[PDB]
Amino acid sequence: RMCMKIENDCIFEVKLDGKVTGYACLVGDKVMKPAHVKGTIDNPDLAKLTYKKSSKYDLECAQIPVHMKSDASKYTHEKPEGHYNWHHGAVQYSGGRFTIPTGAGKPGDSGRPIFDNKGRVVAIVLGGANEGARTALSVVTWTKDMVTRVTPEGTEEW
Amino acid sequence: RMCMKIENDCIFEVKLDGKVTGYACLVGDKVMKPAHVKGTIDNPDLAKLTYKKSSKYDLECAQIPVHMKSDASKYTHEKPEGHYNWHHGAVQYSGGRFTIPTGAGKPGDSGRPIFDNKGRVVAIVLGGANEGARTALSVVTWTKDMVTRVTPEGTEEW
Amino acid sequence: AAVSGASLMALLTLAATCCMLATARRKCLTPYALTPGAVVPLTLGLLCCAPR
Repeated sequence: RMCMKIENDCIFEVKLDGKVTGYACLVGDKVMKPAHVKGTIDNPDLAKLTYKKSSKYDLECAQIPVHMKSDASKYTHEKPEGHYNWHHGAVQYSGGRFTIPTGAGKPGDSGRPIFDNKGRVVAIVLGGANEGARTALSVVTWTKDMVTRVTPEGTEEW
Repeated sequence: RMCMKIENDCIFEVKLDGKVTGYACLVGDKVMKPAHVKGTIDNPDLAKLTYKKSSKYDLECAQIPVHMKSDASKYTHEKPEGHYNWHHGAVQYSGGRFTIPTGAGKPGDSGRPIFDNKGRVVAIVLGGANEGARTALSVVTWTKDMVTRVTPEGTEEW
Repeated sequence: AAVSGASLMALLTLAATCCMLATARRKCLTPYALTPGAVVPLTLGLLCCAPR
């Protein structure tokens, strides 16, 4: 349950054609969205913003309104080896790869945060590989200074 | 005791003229097969691969299929002095020399992993020498960065 | 005759350079392809035209 506060304070929906295409989140002072997720943000306070882009990191960011910084989630750059909490289950971080039981992550479903044992967001999940019983996440995650993208080959871009 | 749970699906058997000749193991994202182990893998998903073999390390490796990574064994570069696990008996490690009770080694049988006390593949056995009662193995160990084939004098490729 | 001979020596020496550089590439990069967790240092990957 412990992350259900940070989940609800961070997550925003991205929806189109009558269905949720994916999600956005308030991370630090950034609104995060995957660039492949098509649609509009549920909140006018975010939908009116103008965003940076990257086709390489597959990421969009904008500076969030000053009031929304009260709700925005605390982040971390650390990735100890082990497992991490997520909306559908516990993400394992085996050997530096985020991985999940197959069938947990759904089509769409991307842009969700992944949380550490302290509720800090550590990664954003894109699609994921059809890695047998243990689907592997395509993930965006940051160091002290730089964003990075991890992309297991055979990813299907859910 | 427990490592056979992992060995049963890291290993695939290599078969020639209708009989076993040795093994291949899924280690990380790569399948490890000795080059002296002639024949083909009993699994078409591995037999279809192209292997970047080398005569220096008596080894052939290929990037394993998208799904098979589900069941591939965790590796480590950690080689602490101590006790290690293997199919026919317990390995002892001594200053770099893996060693085994003589007669536990058998013709073929190359390509089995050695597991550490955490269930991680430390290296792949290739054979051993007639070091009296305590045969010493010519296992191909690996460092953080590089395979470092080990071979004692008097090896036979059992 | 002389031109065919010399141009064959030219092609053979070019092929020998190609085979020696290909052998150097194969000798250098193969350990990083064998080792299970490894990846080439990116500078060496640019130098040797690594396939990633």
